Amino acid sequence: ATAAQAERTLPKKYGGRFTVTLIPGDGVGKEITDSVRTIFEAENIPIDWETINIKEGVYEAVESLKRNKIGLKGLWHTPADQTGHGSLNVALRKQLDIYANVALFKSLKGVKTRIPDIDLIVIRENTEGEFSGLEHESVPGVVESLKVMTRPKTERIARFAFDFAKKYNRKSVTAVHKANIMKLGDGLFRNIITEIGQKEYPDIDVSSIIVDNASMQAVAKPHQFDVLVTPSMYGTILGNIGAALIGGPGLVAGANFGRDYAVFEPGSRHVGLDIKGQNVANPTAMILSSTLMLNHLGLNEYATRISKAVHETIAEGKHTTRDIGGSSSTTDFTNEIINKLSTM
Amino acid sequence: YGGRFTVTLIPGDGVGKEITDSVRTIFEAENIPIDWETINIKEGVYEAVESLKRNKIGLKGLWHTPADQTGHGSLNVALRKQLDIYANVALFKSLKGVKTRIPDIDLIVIRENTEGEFSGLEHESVPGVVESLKVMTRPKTERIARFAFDFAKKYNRKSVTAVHKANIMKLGDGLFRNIITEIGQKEYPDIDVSSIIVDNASMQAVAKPHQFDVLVTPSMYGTILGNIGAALIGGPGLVAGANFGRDYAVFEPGSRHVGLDIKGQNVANPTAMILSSTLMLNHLGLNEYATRISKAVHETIAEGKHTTRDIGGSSSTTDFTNEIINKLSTM
Amino acid sequence: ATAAQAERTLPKKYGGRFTVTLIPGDGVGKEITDSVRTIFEAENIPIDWETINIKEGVYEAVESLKRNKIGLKGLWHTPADQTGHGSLNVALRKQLDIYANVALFKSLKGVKTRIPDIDLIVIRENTEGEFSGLEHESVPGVVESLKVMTRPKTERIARFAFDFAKKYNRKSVTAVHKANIMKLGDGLFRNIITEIGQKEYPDIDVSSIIVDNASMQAVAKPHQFDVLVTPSMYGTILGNIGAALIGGPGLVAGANFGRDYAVFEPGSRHVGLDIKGQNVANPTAMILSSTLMLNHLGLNEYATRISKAVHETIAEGKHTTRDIGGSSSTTDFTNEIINKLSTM
Repeated sequence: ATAAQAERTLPKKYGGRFTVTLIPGDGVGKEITDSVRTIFEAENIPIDWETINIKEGVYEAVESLKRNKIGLKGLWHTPADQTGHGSLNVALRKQLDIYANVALFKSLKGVKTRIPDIDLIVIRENTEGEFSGLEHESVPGVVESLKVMTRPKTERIARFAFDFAKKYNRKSVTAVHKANIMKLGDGLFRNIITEIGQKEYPDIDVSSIIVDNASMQAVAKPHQFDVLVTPSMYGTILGNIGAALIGGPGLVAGANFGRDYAVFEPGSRHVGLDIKGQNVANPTAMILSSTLMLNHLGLNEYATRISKAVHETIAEGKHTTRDIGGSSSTTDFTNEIINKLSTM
Repeated sequence: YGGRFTVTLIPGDGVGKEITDSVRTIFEAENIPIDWETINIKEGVYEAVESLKRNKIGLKGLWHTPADQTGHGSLNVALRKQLDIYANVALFKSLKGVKTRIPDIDLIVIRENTEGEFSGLEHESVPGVVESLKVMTRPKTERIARFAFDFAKKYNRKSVTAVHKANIMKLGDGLFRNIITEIGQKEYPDIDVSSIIVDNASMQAVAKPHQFDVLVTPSMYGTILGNIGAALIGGPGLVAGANFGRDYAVFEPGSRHVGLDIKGQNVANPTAMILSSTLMLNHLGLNEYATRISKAVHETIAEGKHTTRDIGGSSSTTDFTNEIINKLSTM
Repeated sequence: ATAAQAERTLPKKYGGRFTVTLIPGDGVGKEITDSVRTIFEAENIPIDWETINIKEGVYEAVESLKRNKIGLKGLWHTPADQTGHGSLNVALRKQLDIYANVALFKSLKGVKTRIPDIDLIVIRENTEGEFSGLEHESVPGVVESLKVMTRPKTERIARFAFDFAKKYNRKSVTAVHKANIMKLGDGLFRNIITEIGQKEYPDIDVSSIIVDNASMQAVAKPHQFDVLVTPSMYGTILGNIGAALIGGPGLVAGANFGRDYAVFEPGSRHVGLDIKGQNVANPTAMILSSTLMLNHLGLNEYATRISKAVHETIAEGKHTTRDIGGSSSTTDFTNEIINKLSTM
């Protein structure tokens, strides 16, 4: 007999103060996270960071998130060499079965973009597909990479997508696939999605689109899309199209969901290795997905707040950071937010 | 910063009313952006609860509890049980300007508030035969166990020890000792988990206290080790305390004595109240203030005379407060 | 992965043949079970008995049922002395969390009863209440028996009862209690039942009745009752009232349900120690609850069948067994069933 005190599946909390996991990670990670810290204590938000740093201590990230249930992170770096270690961004997700990635591509007022007024969401599956990481070399020079697609993992993401679309009043959900060629793999994906968007979630418009043609429409006529559901790879691709469409990787909020845990990271997924320590970086991405996390753990008075802050800051011409067309540093941009914030 | 916060104030019985006031004065003299919603009371312990449910945070003294048969019952525990503020933290750290028999002592006692021998279930079967039922449950126990470790991790405490009597109450205290050590091994592996039998713990505490770091106990053993610790460092007037639930937090003295006998005499020592008052600031994020006004009282009492009666001084609550506000006005 | 091949949770079955557990148990148990065996192979029913016999090997009964999921049993005997072992009828149920007992009190055509045309069901909770078996002697001569009642176990039986009433088109469900005296214990029981018969199962008539007054109506005016839900003790009491009302313990079908397992036994719960080996016993009880088991594991063409057999047999005067008013032996009664059956 165990209900009211079974809370032990909820986000670490004591006397109102959450304990959230913080994983700065590589590249502009460390700076872009700090921006959030500063805006957080300057707004005196009741959360305490348990913050971790790292080769295989990706264990300690997992173990932490398992205690706290909630996390805020940047991106880790990834070797391309043969004796390199392997994502460990995916490791984190796979080990926590945080199977759903949401990226938010909504254009911002003070930013010059080639096609304006754009609002689309890309939900991708995190643990499966071409990210299954099964590969072998039969004879020298011949390599097979196995791409797994399973009904259970696919029904899961399918429902998450529709549930998400319902919750945030999204009218259309489109499955991106290559089912005309990989008739079993992507086929299964396209069916299961359209199949369970018809017998459940009948209020929502379900459709399919072939990944290559999807890529073309996305670049040429993006307004026709609302929500896109994709397997691991197509989501990286459509993701980056969307990232560009709205200004760049610095403006994209992101979040990852499992059944028990939730980890919030930038929606664009770029490390910024080249500009590490230069204080040139743009924290809009990190902050905005940071607000997504507040809405999640129920705060969101703060979230509604500090999002308007950054939204207005960047719409308001100069004082904005390098990549948007300004000349301010990460430091300066942060402080304009905390400033605008101090007068609300 | 910018904005105001509304904290609950429950002065309570005994030196409560004076010891709270000390904090009020130090607070407005430091112009701290908090407004007290202050309540006074037989069964309006309801209004305390209802208040804390709105404000989420509170600062309180102790209420008095009868020992007679038709007396009302703690209602210090009632407050906690009704808010499920299940975790009590008491901080026994010796202070510079205070003569103690064993010096340089720093230990913490975390006790469970809602269960154990404080479950208040008892009956008289036939006349002259009384049974008091002591409840111990896995859920409430896993909860406190994690709170303790989480706490130890957060405040860089290396050792956590479970106090029990599991050799005799093999199911009750047994369950407690297991669940603690059990989940200090598969989670929180960085921390040193151990057990100690309550009676032997009591002996070490009095004779060789430095061997302890953090102690986790059920309701009763915490009252006992608590008072050992209280004595060890000077007295009930030097001990900061706090109570935690998932949603609420109520800060009170860590020693838990009413001081009924010296009510209204202005002889009382507010170190306890103030220091746990600083705990509350750190909590609601202020803590520039906290870091501040703690150094104030710490230095004040280290600095010989002008300190209050029980520490070895001759000053009144009033005078001690003003030395703090004075030292504070020069920072 | 999972779904199709999985199903390690249905009843043991190999190429069309169920493997059911058989626990003859004490008293007329051994004879009354045999009656069923004979009628079963004479009807060539595709089930194979795994049959067990036994002081603490009540373990082996549990372990068996955990494999097969389904069982058919008589009653074991229980000591009244102080160093006696303890029910182990309840042990079986508690260890399998077969928490729901159903007894079927429906009068039979060829049987003289004081009040005729009677059809009521008694559902009792098996694992809790006064069957919780917690007791201690504080000082010599003073004994406390603790009676546990918990919301979870109670919500469970409450829904089982309503679900059952809905499934078998029963219109009324009544909670038997002593809530006027044991305001917490039986109080909780009465509330939880009526409470969740109002916000779920609104089509069914929920009501309460005090156990003593229930006992009086049951004996004097039983037709007013439809389904009765009770804690462990009141169910033993109302049970035996119902048993008498319809003829005796030999006419009552019974079944026990848990979430995963199901054990079928006589609904009246008497061992018949005194007439063991005399071949005088009446197997109607055993057989009828045996038919309940068939309906369960889906057979039930057989069940519908072999129930009509025994129903007609006993309605048809002589050739019926001793306790109903006949002069036939268990053996003879069985063979009349198998005979009537051979001509259907």
